[PDB]
Amino acid sequence: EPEPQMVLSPLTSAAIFLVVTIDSGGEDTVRDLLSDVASLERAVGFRAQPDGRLSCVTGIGSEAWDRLFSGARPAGLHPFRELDGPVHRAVATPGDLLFHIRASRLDLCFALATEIMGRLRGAVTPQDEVHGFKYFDERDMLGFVDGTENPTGAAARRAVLVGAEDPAFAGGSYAVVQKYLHDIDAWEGLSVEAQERVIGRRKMTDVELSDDVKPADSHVALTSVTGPDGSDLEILRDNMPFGSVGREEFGTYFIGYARTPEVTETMLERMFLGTASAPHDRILDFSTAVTGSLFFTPAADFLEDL
Amino acid sequence: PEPQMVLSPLTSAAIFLVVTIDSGGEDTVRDLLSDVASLERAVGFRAQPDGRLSCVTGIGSEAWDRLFSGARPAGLHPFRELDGPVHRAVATPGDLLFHIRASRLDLCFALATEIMGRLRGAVTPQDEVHGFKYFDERDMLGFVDGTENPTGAAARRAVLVGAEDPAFAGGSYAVVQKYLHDIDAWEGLSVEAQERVIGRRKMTDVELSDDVKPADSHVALTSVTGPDGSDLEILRDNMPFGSVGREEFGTYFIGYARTPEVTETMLERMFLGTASAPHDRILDFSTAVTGSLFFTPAADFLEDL
Amino acid sequence: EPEPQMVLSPLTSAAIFLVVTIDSGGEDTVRDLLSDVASLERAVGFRAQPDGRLSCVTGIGSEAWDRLFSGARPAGLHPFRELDGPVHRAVATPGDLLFHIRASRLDLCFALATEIMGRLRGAVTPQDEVHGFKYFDERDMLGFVDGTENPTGAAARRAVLVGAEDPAFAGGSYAVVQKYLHDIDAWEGLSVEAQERVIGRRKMTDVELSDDVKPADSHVALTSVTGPDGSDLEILRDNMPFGSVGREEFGTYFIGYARTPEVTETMLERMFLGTASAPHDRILDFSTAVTGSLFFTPAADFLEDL
Amino acid sequence: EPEPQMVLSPLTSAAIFLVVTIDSGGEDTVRDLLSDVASLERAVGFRAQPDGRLSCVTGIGSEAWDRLFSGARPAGLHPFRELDGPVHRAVATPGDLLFHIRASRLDLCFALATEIMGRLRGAVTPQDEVHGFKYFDERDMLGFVDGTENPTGAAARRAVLVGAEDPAFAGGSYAVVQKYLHDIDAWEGLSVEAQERVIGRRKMTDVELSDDVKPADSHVALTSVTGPDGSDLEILRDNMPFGSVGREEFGTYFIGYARTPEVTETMLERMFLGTASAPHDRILDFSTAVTGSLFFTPAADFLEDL
Amino acid sequence: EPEPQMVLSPLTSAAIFLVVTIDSGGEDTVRDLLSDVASLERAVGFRAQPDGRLSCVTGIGSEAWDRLFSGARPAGLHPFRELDGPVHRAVATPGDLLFHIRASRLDLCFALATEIMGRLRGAVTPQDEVHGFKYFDERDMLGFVDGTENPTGAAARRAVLVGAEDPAFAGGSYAVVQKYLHDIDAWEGLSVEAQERVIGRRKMTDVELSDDVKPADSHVALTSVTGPDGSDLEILRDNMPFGSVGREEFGTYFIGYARTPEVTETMLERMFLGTASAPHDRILDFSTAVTGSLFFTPAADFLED
Amino acid sequence: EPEPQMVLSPLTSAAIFLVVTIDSGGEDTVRDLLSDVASLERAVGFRAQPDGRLSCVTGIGSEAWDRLFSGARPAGLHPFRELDGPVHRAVATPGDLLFHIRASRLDLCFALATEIMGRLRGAVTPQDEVHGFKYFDERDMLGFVDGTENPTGAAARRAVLVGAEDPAFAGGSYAVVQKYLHDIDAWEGLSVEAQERVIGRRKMTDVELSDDVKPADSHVALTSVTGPDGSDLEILRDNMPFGSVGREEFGTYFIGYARTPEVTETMLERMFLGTASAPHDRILDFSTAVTGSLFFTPAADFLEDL
Ligand code: HEM
Ligand code: HEM
Ligand code: HEM
Ligand code: HEM
Repeated sequence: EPEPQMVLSPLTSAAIFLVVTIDSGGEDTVRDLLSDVASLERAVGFRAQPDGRLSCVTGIGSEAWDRLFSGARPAGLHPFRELDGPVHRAVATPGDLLFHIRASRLDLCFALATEIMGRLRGAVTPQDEVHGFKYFDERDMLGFVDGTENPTGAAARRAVLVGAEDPAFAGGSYAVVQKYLHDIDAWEGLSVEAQERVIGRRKMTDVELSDDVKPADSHVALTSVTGPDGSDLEILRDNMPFGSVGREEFGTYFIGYARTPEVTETMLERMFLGTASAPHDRILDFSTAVTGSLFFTPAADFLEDL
Repeated sequence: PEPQMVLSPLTSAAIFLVVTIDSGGEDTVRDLLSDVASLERAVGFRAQPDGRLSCVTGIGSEAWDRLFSGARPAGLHPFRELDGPVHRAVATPGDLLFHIRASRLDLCFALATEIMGRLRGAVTPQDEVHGFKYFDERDMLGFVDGTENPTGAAARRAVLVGAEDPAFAGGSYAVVQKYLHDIDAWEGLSVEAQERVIGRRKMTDVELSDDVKPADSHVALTSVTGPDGSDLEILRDNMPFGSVGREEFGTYFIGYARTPEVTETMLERMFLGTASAPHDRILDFSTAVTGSLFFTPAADFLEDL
Repeated sequence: EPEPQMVLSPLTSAAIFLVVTIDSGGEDTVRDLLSDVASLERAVGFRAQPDGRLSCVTGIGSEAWDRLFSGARPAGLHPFRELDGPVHRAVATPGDLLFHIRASRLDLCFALATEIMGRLRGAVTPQDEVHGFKYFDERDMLGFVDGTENPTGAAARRAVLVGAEDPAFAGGSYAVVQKYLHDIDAWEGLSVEAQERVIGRRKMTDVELSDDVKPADSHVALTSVTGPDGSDLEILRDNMPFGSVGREEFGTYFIGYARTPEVTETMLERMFLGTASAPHDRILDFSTAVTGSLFFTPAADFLEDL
Repeated sequence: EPEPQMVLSPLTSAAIFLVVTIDSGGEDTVRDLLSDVASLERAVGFRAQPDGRLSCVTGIGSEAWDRLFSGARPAGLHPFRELDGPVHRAVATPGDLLFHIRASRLDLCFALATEIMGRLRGAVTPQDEVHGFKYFDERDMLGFVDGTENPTGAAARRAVLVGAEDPAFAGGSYAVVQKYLHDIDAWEGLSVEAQERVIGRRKMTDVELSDDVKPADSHVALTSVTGPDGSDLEILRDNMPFGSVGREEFGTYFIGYARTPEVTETMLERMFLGTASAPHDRILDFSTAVTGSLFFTPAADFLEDL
Repeated sequence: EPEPQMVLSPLTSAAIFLVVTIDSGGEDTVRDLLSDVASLERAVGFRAQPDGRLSCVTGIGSEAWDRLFSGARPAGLHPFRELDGPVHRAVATPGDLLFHIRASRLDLCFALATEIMGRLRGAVTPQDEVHGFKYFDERDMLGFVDGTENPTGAAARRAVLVGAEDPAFAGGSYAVVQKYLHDIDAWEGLSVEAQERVIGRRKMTDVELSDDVKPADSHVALTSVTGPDGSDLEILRDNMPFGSVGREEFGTYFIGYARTPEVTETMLERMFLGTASAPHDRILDFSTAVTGSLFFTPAADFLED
Repeated sequence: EPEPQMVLSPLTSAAIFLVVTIDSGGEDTVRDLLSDVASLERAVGFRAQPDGRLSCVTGIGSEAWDRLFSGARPAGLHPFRELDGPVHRAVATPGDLLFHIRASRLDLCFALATEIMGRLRGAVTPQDEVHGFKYFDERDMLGFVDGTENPTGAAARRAVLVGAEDPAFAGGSYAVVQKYLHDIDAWEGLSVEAQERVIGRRKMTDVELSDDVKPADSHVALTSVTGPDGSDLEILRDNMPFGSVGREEFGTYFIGYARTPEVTETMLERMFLGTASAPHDRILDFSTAVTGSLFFTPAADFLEDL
């Protein structure tokens, strides 16, 4: 049977990330909205077809889940696990609801955000609002190509969607968000050769540096994990730059979907806390996490039925 | 004598950047103005011909006197505060304006980054607004915005300084105002009422006929005719912006004209009223929180320092 | 599955509706054309790909079915039922074949229509020919967004395609057509608030009116029907405006596909005859039906092989 | 230079030609519409920028000019001159006003036509209404590329716009329209080689046949006219196919702009009456003119001031 | 189980065909490249999305297969069979690897070909390099629409991909290539009506000639085969024109994918050797084959190891 | 004005450069072709509008000019000047005619080249044929953005077109071509910082290096010349990469247009021979010229009239 949310969206060039908390007594207003969210996507999005590609993914946090539903909980659902590393600190910030809104135009995102928060004023409190845009040729603020090794098609369905291991909630996924702020001054002080040492790929051509040469504290080194299974462990990311030139804010908004947060959380450990042969991900010497939240993004039919 | 890209094509994205010049920044600023033309190309060229990146640089009255000596543009002065019976148009600080436009936001942002990069230390940001086209050229009130702007030769004649101030021919006078709307209240009106506020039909964007159109409608108060009986026109490129988190919904107003007298007449009519109208009804749902006037020189004036 | 005809087309912006009757002796010429119709679709369409999105769906009436084939009939196939209501009359007009031709450009529709009518010169008599065009924001002639609540993906497959319940004809569907003409003068006499009360959605933003404000005689009210389960019964529509400014004709050409006509026919009863709560669909006070025909659109396999 | 109407439109893929006559007493209503016509173009067309390319060219006939205006007449303006040839007849049909409406989508045309006829209902009577569409590679109904040898840029400005030779009306132009209906059955009976002989260019590649192979009764031969000047005389054409497959109507709607009708009228004489070396244009053996009108399309400034 | 290579690519307008042989001792350098070829496709292609539509399909010859791997062989894999017909000769030329590289722009093909040949310098020897371009309305060098009756969606999956009949290599396909050169002078000597008799469809409208009037020596006649069960036998083609104006070379590069080569090879026998009804395909009277090679294009997983 | 050839073309992604010499007795066949070349451009190109952007610019060498025409010669027309530098050599190769064919798709270039070489079979001998392609972000074979500082609009008119100084040939221009091959192995051996020192701009962001830090042997340094007039001397370039991976050929085809060749030739002297402060342009340490030819590209009117 079950239809999931538009987690596997195509490439989109605009996004709004909205994270909010439920005030006391808001729970009823929110449950009403969750049943209608699908129909607002269509109201706003239908008229702009087919260029629009407007998609909203709604996610719910661990404490918010217990306030909203009783019954079963998704297996992997918990608050974000703060990581207090030797050097770098992955923080945990409040967040009950996520709207990850994507389209080919910002206005569509904004229109949907308007209608959603319109129904929710009274009942929630905004914690974070980010307007994200694609930079050139799928590049991020650091000037590297961002998204290349994401899984596609069949391999994406397999790495992202809950299946038979938690059959109650098949079609759902686990999203982790974290807002990063970069130290561009520092970063642009590096030679390109040295930047490529940090990331693990070539800047201009976006080719992976060979085993012969790729540092073990490079980002691509530390985020490549193999299972016990011997097969690679993959997640799906849709990192979006944001910023303001006035307030020297240059950002990467990280969002990572996985069929189980164990995967996402492992990559994070390796980045913040280190391996045997690496102190921490070099990327963090130019990037500070200022948020961190985890959510479960149910199947679409789950929300329909409220 | 070639002008700045004041007559840009339709673009879907913009950054408005307004700064003041710190004491001793005058030198760093003069350097940037000479190079601004060439940064436009650097950033923009590789995205052609979709890109449509354009930057227009404008200079305030007080800043002009700090940066150059010699003759001044005839019309250049600080934005005039309007203390109306009900509505007040404020004046906010602003030495430099960058009006950056393109078909993608990232192009605007990359140019804004490179400009503010050369000015970090010399200036202090007063205002930064990221604007976007809503839908089918609608604004935050739901009406089509731009329809009666002049085009081609009529725009050339309405926006560019000519023989009347020959020293500065190719320049223009930009007025900016950030407006915030009380959407709460606006969506409280029927559509028929909203049309009476604006002066056009919402969905079809046809003018209301002169026999039904109120004298306090926005379109009424912003149609001015001269002594010679011909229309007095400006060029606008209003951009919506906002934040749903802080229930901020806005229209960023920018209006270019060959003399500020024109732009300023429309404003007086809006804030202070006519015989037959207390004030523009659009202000009962829109608050001005900025106001600055700039002169946007011919391009050769900037190149040559 | 069997491969079905292109009933699930994307959004296309142009269409030709061609309805014909079969003359005496034309049976043979028609059978030949049905076998080749698939391959004419490709001839005409292939060189314009993928911008083109040319699709033709062919359907066959009740009486024509018996002239053309022997063997089983589709379970639901019958003449359109005239509905003689208190006020409004849904009429039944003759039609043996339907060609529902759709593309992103009118000329492609016209080239294929030319080739089809070219092979049927002698054999048939045209009853109806409409050239339709989508308004630029998916609006119809009344000014409302038209198609918003159509099913997509798996839900559409389930709503429109014959399955196991008549396994002989799996992949087929049941198309109902009606040409409507509108009294625009009257319609533009209403406030927008009133027009929204007729339709049941907001004009500009295309959001459903809330359950507590939506009239029982609104179009959206009378066309939402619930099944045995209490789950919604859906059809797939691709209404197209048409008209002529010279002869003050402004129209909406209605076409609805469903896996069984009982569904489409229920919606019609509710619209024309009324419920306890509602005299008739208020949309009919501004729209007159001047045609009405029912067709079965077979699986594509069924045409290929005879 | 004074501002002209949008005669020099880019390539556009849709059009509506509307021809009407002014009933008596209607002259006031028509003067009103002419002043506002410019601003209706923008009302409808603004919101669709920049894809829209909506443009309306308004033209006025000889008799209607005298009923409508104040003072002096455009030099070249007169009723269309019937041409009673040995074989073929170029007929003259009634027509006081022309709206030549063009865009990249048919709906935009229709919207503007609606708004225009809205202001005129009562005051005029429709004579002819054609909905035209380009084939996908600039082909006409005969299957040949159509538009190739039109002038561009400076050469077009010079060959179309009235200048100092009639300085009251500089910026205007002279349009000739004629609706043609083709005999497709006949035409498709020819070999391609023979079709090429009729037109004077190659069907597939659209290359001009070499000087010693191109018949003198070919269309391209008879419509190439040299001045006293020794230089070529040029017009600007935007021929649009139209038709109905039901009613076996296949058409080409001819519209031709020139700075003086002398040029257009010369091509017509050559076509219908013959030269020294040719009876008549072979294309007319497959094409019947069923209308014919001439109009003057003033400068835009002229219309604004009424 | 398996993800296949991008054999079912969308319509693309540019291609590079690259055919090489493996030098002695190159086996190792080649094996490394095959494991990484997937990830080079993404490197080069990702930043061009979604316009780019860059795809590479890699295939391996019969003799090369035995050099590179031990273990099972694909059931159908063998050297291209020469066909010495009464009149026309289908030749067999050397070729160990195939890269069938496709995109919307030529430069993307070229950047990937650069990266591939970069890792293979020293290990291989180029046999053939062709830069192809589709004409703007899907026509080929003879002026006819080329691709029309290719299978799509599920029917293509069924016609092209190895399934349960050799489950070891499911997801694979069999590619046959032939470079053809045309005698354009001769071809353009025909009336269109005659050309249609060679091909079996209408030139301009691309409609099949009716069964009664279509010659049995037309190209479409000889390449329609039915199986024993009476359902039609299909392949997937992506013919690309190429040439050089300077050296009067005008060509069609033929590539055909099928779930077994028996199918492709049958069509060839009919073309070169004839049926009862037909001496040979008339298209060969204007087209000469100057290459001929057969490859197995494995499932993508098989390369990743 | 007179109309010039399409020297000021928009951005195009594909090109064919064809250079030929005229055989004994070819002069007549060539004169015929030149009169028709404008009209072949339109034949081939018109049906592909507006995406096509097909343009062909035809140029004629010094010795060829005297075979083909008598009467005046263009002031600046002469054989390409060999420059035998201390280190690097700018060579002269033969060329009577140049066809500089540009469009958005290669096939359009090829179709026009085919039609042209078709009419010249027998009469000419090909000296060079190059199929060029722009990389997707306007980069060239060295990885840098190429075209940035080319003049546009009115400043280009002023830099490229012969005017009043040789009024007989106003509308013409002077094209110089050179085929370059690069030693990519060597080039990719540099750090990016070093490559930027060769070119004079930033690789990634395409920003000029500041006057304080830009080497005097950088390419941008040596090719900025100022006139007697005090203002900069500009040319118009449309460099195109080409190559073959089989024969390890990676190339840049150089073409430069100017209103007089003295401008183009000065830049070349500076590149190959050096200044006081520079031995030679560093770009030549990675690029070898293997052709060199100079042509005059006449006004379009000049060709039409033969
Ligand atoms: C500042 C935050 C980040 C930035 C700017 C960033 C940027 C990038 C870049 C440039 C790449 C290389 C291109 C690609 O393969 O997509 C990459 C790869 C990757 N990133 Fe990140 N990243 C960030 C954070 C994260 C985080 C927090 C995670 C995981 C929790 C993550 C997981 C991955 C993975 C798995 C890969 C691919 C591994 C493979 O080569 O097989 N990234 N990221
Ligand atoms: C406060 C937010 C504003 C909004 C949302 C707004 C919106 C609009 C709209 C919808 C129109 C009709 C469509 C069009 O002609 O563009 C319009 C017309 C106009 N507006 Fe505004 N406007 C604003 C502020 C201003 C200001 C401050 C000025 C001048 C100082 C101005 C000057 C004009 C002019 C000159 C016209 C056209 C008059 C004509 O139709 O002949 N607007 N505006
Ligand atoms: C049924 C009506 C017509 C059809 C189907 C038609 C079709 C064509 C075609 C295929 C061409 C060649 C391609 C081109 O240059 O556009 C052409 C050229 C032309 N037609 Fe027509 N045409 C028609 C009527 C007319 C009429 C009524 C006129 C003038 C009164 C006209 C004037 C021309 C001119 C001037 C040319 C090009 C001259 C040159 O090649 O230098 N056509 N027409
Ligand atoms: C050999 C291969 C060549 C390559 C790869 C090449 C590449 C470039 C690049 C990357 C730029 C900087 C961006 C730009 O402004 O376009 C440039 C600028 C330029 N090149 Fe070249 N070029 C080559 C040969 C030549 C030759 C032979 C000439 C002149 C004969 C020339 C004249 C210029 C000029 C005049 C400029 C810009 C001057 C200014 O910045 O004010 N180039 N070229």
